[PDB]
Amino acid sequence: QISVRGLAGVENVTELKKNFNRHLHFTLVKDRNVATPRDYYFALAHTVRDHLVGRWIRTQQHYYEKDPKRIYYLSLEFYMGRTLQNTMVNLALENACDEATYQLGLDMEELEEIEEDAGLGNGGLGRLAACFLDSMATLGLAAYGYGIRYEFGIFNQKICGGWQMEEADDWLRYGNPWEKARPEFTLPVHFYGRVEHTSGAKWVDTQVVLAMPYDTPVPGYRNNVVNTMRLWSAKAPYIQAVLDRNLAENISRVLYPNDNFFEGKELRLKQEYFVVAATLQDIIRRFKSFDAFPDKVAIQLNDTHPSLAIPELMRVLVDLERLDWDKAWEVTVKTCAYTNHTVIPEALERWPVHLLETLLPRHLQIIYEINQRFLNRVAAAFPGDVDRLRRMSLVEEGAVKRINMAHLCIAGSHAVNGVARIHSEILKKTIFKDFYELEPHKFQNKTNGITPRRWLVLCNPGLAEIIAERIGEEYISDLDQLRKLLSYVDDEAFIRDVAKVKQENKLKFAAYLEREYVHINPNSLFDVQVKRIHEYKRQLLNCLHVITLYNRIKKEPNKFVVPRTVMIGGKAAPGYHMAKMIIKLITAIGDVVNHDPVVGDRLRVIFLENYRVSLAEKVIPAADLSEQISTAGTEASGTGNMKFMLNGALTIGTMDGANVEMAEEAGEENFFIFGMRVEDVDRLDQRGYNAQEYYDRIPELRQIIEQLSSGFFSPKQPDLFKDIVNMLMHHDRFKVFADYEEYVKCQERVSALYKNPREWTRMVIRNIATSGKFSSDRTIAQYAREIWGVEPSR
Amino acid sequence: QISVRGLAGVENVTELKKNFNRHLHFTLVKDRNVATPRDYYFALAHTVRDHLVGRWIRTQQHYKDPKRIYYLSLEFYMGRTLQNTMVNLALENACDEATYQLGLDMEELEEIEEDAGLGNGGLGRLAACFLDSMATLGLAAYGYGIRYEFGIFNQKICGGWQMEEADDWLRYGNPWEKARPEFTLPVHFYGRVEHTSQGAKWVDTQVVLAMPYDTPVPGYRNNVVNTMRLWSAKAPGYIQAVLDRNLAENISRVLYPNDNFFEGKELRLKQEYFVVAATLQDIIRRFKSNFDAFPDKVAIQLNDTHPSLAIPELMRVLVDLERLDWDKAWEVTVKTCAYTNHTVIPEALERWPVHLLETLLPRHLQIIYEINQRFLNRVAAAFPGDVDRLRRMSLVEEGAVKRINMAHLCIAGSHAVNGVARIHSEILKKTIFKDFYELEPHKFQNKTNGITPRRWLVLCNPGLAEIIAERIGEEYISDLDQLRKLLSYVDDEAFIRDVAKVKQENKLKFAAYLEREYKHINPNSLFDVQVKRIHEYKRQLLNCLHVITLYNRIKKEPNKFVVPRTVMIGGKAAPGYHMAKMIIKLITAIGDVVNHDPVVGDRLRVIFLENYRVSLAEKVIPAADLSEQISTAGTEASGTGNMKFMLNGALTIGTMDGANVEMAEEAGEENFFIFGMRVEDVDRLDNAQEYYDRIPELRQIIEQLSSGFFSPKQPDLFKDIVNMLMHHDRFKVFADYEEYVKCQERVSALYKNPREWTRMVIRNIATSGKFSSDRTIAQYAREIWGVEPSRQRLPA
Ligand SMILES: O=C(CN1C(=O)[C@@H](NC(=O)c2cc3cc(Cl)sc3[nH]2)Cc2ccccc21)NCCO
Ligand SMILES: O=C(CN1C(=O)[C@@H](NC(=O)c2cc3cc(Cl)sc3[nH]2)Cc2ccccc21)NCCO
Ligand SMILES: *Cc1c(COP(=O)(O)O)cnc(C)c1O
Ligand SMILES: *Cc1c(COP(=O)(O)O)cnc(C)c1O
Repeated sequence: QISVRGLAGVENVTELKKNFNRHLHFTLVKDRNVATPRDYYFALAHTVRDHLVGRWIRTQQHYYEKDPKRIYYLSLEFYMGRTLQNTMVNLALENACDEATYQLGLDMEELEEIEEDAGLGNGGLGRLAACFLDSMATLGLAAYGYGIRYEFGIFNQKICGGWQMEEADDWLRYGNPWEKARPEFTLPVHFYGRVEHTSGAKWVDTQVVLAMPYDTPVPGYRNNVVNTMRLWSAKAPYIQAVLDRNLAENISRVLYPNDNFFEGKELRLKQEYFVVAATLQDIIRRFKSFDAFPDKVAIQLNDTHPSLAIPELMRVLVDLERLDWDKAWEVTVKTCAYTNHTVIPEALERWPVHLLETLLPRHLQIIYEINQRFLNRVAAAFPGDVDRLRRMSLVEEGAVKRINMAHLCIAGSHAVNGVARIHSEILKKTIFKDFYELEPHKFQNKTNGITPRRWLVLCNPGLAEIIAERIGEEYISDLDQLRKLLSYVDDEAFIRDVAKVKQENKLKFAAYLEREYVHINPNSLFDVQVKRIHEYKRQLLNCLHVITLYNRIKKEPNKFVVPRTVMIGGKAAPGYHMAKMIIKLITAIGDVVNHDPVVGDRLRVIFLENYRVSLAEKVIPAADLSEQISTAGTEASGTGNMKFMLNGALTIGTMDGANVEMAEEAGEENFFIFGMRVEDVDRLDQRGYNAQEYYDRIPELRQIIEQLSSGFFSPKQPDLFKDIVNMLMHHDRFKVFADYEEYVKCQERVSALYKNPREWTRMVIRNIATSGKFSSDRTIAQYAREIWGVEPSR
Repeated sequence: QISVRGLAGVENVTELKKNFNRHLHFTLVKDRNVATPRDYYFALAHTVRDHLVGRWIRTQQHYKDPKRIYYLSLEFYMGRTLQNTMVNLALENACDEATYQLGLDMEELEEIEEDAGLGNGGLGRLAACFLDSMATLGLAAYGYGIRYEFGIFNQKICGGWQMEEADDWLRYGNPWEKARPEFTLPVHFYGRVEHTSQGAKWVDTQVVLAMPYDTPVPGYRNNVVNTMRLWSAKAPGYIQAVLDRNLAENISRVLYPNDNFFEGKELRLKQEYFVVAATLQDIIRRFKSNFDAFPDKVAIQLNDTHPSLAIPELMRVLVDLERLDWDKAWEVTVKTCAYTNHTVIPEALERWPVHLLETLLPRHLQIIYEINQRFLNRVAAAFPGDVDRLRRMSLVEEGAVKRINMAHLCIAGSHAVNGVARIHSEILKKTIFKDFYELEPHKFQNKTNGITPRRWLVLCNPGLAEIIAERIGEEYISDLDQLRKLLSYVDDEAFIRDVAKVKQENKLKFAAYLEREYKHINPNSLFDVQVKRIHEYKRQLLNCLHVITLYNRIKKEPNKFVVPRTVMIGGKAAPGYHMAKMIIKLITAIGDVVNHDPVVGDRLRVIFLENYRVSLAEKVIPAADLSEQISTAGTEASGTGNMKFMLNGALTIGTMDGANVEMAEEAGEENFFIFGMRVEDVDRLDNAQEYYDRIPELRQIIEQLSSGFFSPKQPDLFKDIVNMLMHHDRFKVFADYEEYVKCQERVSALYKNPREWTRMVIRNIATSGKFSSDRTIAQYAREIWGVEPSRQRLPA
């Protein structure tokens, strides 16, 4: 039907159909009168994966021959989501498969709903790695993503009685047709033991866990390129001994549900080394099949989680390859680069020295050696600056001596980058200021991006098409060509069509909620905040605005208000008490608002259950207003924001992370910017933040806190939200009250624009047209030329 | 090359090569450039697997609405699946040609496949032969069991000692299983019994999911493909909660390596209820797709007492869930269930402590006591005033620990009870189940064990199969009684030559196997083979006494000629069993002296065959000259290894125990090396000292064992063997020693007469027909299940 999804030729369609029935017969062992809806998905899944094989083999054989420099994106997280539709898109098979399945009497989009999400990530950091994998393939880069095959991904969230309930994400339950086990490359990973020193060093008496690789294809956009994601699963090398094999194998069991937080879990450390040791061993093998090592190898560290790659490569070159220290260290630093994702201090990985001593004795030794030579450098550039040394040291002082993994990374990386312009500048000026003064050349910016395949062509084919009608399809892998749409801001047809595709998407998401769960008003402003639940994200600020909306209606029931459906989605860390309370608050607001006869259709507040990649694909194309309301200086970049912008939502936001650059690309008159700037946060910090001042001064704010505290939103348990109130009044690091007045005033302005369909749509066009910079193709190109030292090719 | 393996039709060969390359490419993602032998096995496995699916779908659709037979077993000792599949679909020759043209040795590919070693020994191997026979006899038969992640331990010999390694048989994936997610079921554990307005309900339980995997069971050239359904366990701070999922999933992780023993392990009971609860749920769903007709549509065969919980579980579903009255439900249950016993050894009997059942299965314990009361009321009615009889028949045993006897349970709830060999089925009626036979004589039957002539002849001994078919055709494969036509060829010069030719060929193949995988044996020696699980009752120790006697006799008379022997002993010991582990090390310790004495050289060799399993049996058994089957009379219920040796052309030295009796009967006692005490004779003792003093040769050997002749660095190592043989031998080894050695002299005397050795072998092979599992299954079908076997073909 839709030209962007390619051709459905007669002979090509008949092939798909024969191979569909073939797979149902031989692969799934079924007839047409016994086959389950899952069986049909799998037959199509296999039908599509057959088309990947040839190119995959050829792609990797092409790299062997050209022998380009190899990019290894090292990450504990790959938030991949579904694979079927994405594969069909990248290979231009979508229409021909849709027709094939229709002819056979099946709804392909219903079949697509059976695939489990590869939810191997927590949030932004993890989905960035997934977007990167897409872009690196589309740009022809010799790139491999290296990670862990968690048996269980991010927990599946159930909302029970208004509360978050965690259940296991058993994604591999029915099989993974999109992975290929490669047991020929099973490798030993070592733990514990001790270190002998001889006339070199020798790591002896270790416990072994095998690492078994599973390869998953990464198709580039219509370029016949198929790269690889390699994920390692833990494998053990009378009766109790056999069951005790579980302990070693628990290393790859489950993804740690920690978004932006650190705890020194020993199992976490084992995971990070597991991935590091196996990957690096695999990298060296491929290299041999070391002066030229950094000419042929780039290792990108996605946060400090794989920071162990620094001493581990030092361990291999020195202890096993018998290289001199200084030479191994030149090679190591030229190889590794580090991407920082957050300035929040509780997220910073600082491992107890004791824990590293027992588990990785040799690595501890090397860390201490790296630290001495590095501080000898700091002492030489800044002689007598004693306090600089203790600040820049990898070893932290205390009743628990710790290793600062970030400091390890900066010392062992030739490139250190932030994720948005403002965040990268924050690193030079504050958190890494000492490091910036020592080696300013190391410090870069690489503003995040999102893939316009999954986040436009895949999730919003209707928008992709109306754009295609005007400028062709070249934009899909050259997103800057969206600026051509500026010439259409006064086009009556395009204005009609943009509005039309939005309503259509809003209708589809409304059907999804009805079918799977709730009735939402299709004729209301879709107000959406989806992301992880954190204080810094300030879902709680959204909450105060929603209650403001509610109280304003109660104060003047007859007064028209632009009807809104307020949607908030996101998972809370299972151990995050405040985040769990925040989810409970949102549902409890909904309990009162959604049932008050006076309100009715004017205001609905719903918590979107189990926010994940496949849900993002559904809800973001249906959003009108994108909530991006972090307190300035807290959100390093954001990527959810870029998705909303590309899918036709207007943004209400602070001047934080990539919101700054989004406002710059679209012009600040097409953006609903509000609140404190970073400077204003410092002004409050230096003077001391008193939220009681705001309380005593703002009557509407006063009303809500008394509602919260007295029990208006928890009648059966009036005590319920006391921790939220006490925090907001006396321990708010995130100054929710300081931005309340500007937020509510700025939301009034949003409602004013919505009352005017035409000027809402024209502002929408101005956003879509200038989202081009926020393609991950742009991001990867900068990484490649500025850090990796390779040239992309489409 | 050979006729018995079918046609290598040019068109099949072309399509076989095409699908091989296709699978290598699409399924395996490989080129001939980076493909290993393992890739090549899997490419073939998939190619052959494809030929099963059409038949498999059409078979299960065909199931006419016949009565369905459900063989329930904790063990299915299947072995490998590639060759067996090709034989039954008549594709062996076509695939040998296909891989040849592709530059590959098909037999080298077959060696990659791991055994499905989901069994300990005979019991589990029996289930496997039974599935094959039931498919070949066209019965709507399902095998139900557990998918152990780790089968029977892989055995390595280190320092002459048994090492145990985990049988990670699933490591590279199993092409021969098909997961069936739509049929995942909840199995419940622990919880409590509460009482509602309408009956009892089992609530507040812990749930473990049961995930079914189906394996195709092809019939020999009849287009029938049945199913073995094997259940895998699946779970329904946060991190620890996810990790703790391992606990439920541990239920299906490992096969208990107990063979002749009962361990009251709680994890074992969980395994038993796991398979039973899921199976019965499955059975009832297919029945629904009135319970008076349940027995005419369902037969549940209980392989030993391991699945005995099926009795209270069927009662539970019928009463608590389906709401039938107790009496009617009980009628359905007894008419549906039948019990097979496999041993009389007291330590093997399952006797679960009442305390354990109460906690894990509180509702089943209630139902057990209710069954017991109604059963004992019955006993009291038939034999009024026999109080002792009541305590002896009760499902509940008194003592410091109250226990439920599962065998008493099975008989009470079964309409048929059978032993596995004529002699054993009789001793059941006369001793261990004497009282139950007196109450219900109609229930007690015999079903002599069998082995499949496909796997145990056409597959493992194709050369033998071929020379046989050259005389009588291929009809014998699924009609083994036709082997009696070979009796006519007993004076035939060509057949005598051919039988000898194929045996020497098999001996050369095994001698190459040993040199390749583990290195030397002399191919021109008598192959004296004892392979089976290691245990006192089996008497590997009697073999050791003969071996040492043979060694001492050559050292006393060095110039005297002796018929050269290669004595091979193979088998696994139970990892707890200290005495069985000592036996294995004693066998290697002997070997260590005898194999390095320059005066002996190639004249006598003693070797321990490492890692005996189904795939190894298929190698050594075709090569054996002498089958050792030397169990103390009364202890081996039937045996099955004995039958394999007979069909493959080995002579048998054995006691009149188990199926040895019927083997000798079929062939004629002239054609068998019978020795030692019969059952009657054993019942006249249970003093080994009497033998030691009267027999000077026996004396010398026991002086060598204790004084440290076979263990120099460890002088007292075998003190426990000496002490047990002298004082605590339950299996009177010393009592049969004398007859054993003399009978072994008559083995050697015949061997030095090659024509007469071979003629007797002919008489053995030709009368092995009865010991086909097709004969066993026909009987089960007719005499227990009430179904008619058919060798009728299905279309296409
Ligand atoms: O080497 C194998 C052989 N093998 C496959 O490669 C396996 N193939 C794939 O999983 C696979 C194939 C393709 C093509 C892709 Cl494109 S992604 C992908 N994955 C099929 C299979 C089935 C049963 C047993 C083994 C296999 N397996 C190791 C598994 O632990
Ligand atoms: O390559 C595959 C394809 N595959 C099957 O083999 C496929 N079917 C079988 O395992 C299978 C097929 C047949 C035919 C038989 Cl006859 S026995 C048997 N088993 C089911 C499946 C489901 C989900 C993902 C992949 C598969 N799997 C390797 C495991 O990742
Ligand atoms: C993009 C994405 C995130 C990150 O969104 P932010 O608003 O930038 O925090 C988190 N979760 C999912 C499922 C995503 O797709
Ligand atoms: C048949 C067989 C057995 C049973 O042999 P017996 O001598 O009757 O105990 C045990 N293990 C394997 C592998 C077999 O094939």
